[PDB]
Amino acid sequence: GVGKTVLIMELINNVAKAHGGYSVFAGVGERTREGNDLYHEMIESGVINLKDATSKVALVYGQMNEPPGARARVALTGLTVAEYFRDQEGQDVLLFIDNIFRFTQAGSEVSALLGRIPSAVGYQPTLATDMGTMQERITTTKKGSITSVQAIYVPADDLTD
Amino acid sequence: QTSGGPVDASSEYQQELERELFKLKQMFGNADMNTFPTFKFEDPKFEVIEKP
Amino acid sequence: IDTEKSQQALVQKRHYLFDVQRNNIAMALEVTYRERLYRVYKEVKNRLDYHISV
Amino acid sequence: LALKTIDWVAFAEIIPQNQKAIASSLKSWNETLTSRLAALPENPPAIDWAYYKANVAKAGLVDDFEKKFNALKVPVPEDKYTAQVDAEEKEDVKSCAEWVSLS
Ligand SMILES: Nc1ncnc2c1ncn2[C@@H]1O[C@H](COP(=O)(O)OP(=O)(O)O)[C@@H](O)[C@H]1O
Ligand SMILES: [Mg+2]
Repeated sequence: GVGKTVLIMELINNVAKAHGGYSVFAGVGERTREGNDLYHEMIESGVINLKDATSKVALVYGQMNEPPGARARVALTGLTVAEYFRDQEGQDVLLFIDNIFRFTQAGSEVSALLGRIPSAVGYQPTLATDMGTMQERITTTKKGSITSVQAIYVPADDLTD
Repeated sequence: QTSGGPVDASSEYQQELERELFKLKQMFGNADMNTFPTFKFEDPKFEVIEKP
Repeated sequence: IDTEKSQQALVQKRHYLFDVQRNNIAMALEVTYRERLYRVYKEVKNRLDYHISV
Repeated sequence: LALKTIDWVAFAEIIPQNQKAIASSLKSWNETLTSRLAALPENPPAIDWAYYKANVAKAGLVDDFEKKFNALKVPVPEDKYTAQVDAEEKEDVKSCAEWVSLS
């Protein structure tokens, strides 16, 4: 409740609709009513057009009401959509992810049951490696650019988590 | 057996090959790099420097 | 008298005000001349390394 | 490039207050040139052709470039201002030669 979603919606208002290429919003473990708000806001703003093919945003949504597997792989689904728009189209893509912390949190929830000795604060032993294999796909190459804005939740206001 | 087809029977990827040079072209600018470069040479900015 | 002597000394140094303008001009052109020799070489090479990059 | 050294402490005291900004701005332009002039060679490295003669798959382009480049006479700007500032000095010295006479 400090303003991650308000700031990312401000960035969408300022940069996304004023953009030339395409945009991708991957909702990863957040409020479903915020996803509905975003859908209807993009419909009224002409960004998402239900009547023709002039739409400029692709939405991927696995929210906080989803089991941990869906919340762990919906970030990868959004990544894959943006990666197509970067490689096979050469476009300049905007990738918004909110929230990217739910990916790690769902990984921890499932790692509990996968029979793995837990690391610090009870997190999976493979935290940094999974985060790396996910984050190294969100990058600009010489085949296209991906301007990535990711909201990152901080547990208990601890930036050393 | 490519002298007839120079890309060893590419059969695809030409649709994206020209995108590669385009990305490569916007990296070197926009001018047609197949001819000699033009020129316009600038001159310094001067004033009167005497005892006012 | 001595104050009139110094006024002869100060005006003796006058020429520096014109020596700067000469120096500040003479090299100013050399700077443009030198930099002009890049805008030709830095571009013809650019149009050469292109046809070797592609 | 026959530069002339300048004692800035001598330059500092022989300026009148009514034009200190000009002479101070002239100082500003001065050192900015000195480093910029020293921050790049007098002549760029004349690029090779042998690496381009053979490793470029175009005919004529790698020579007519070098031919047109060599046949390109980049104009060096003439002074057209050194004698004009010298026109002031000789007159100034004339105005100051009489002053040291009357003194
Ligand atoms: N830039 C802002 N201007 C005004 N109010 C803000 C701003 N950012 C946050 N707030 C307030 O703080 C609250 C938190 O909003 P939110 O972005 O959803 O936090 P978070 O997503 O991190 O949980 C909002 O309800 C809003 O009232
Ligand atoms: Mg939020």
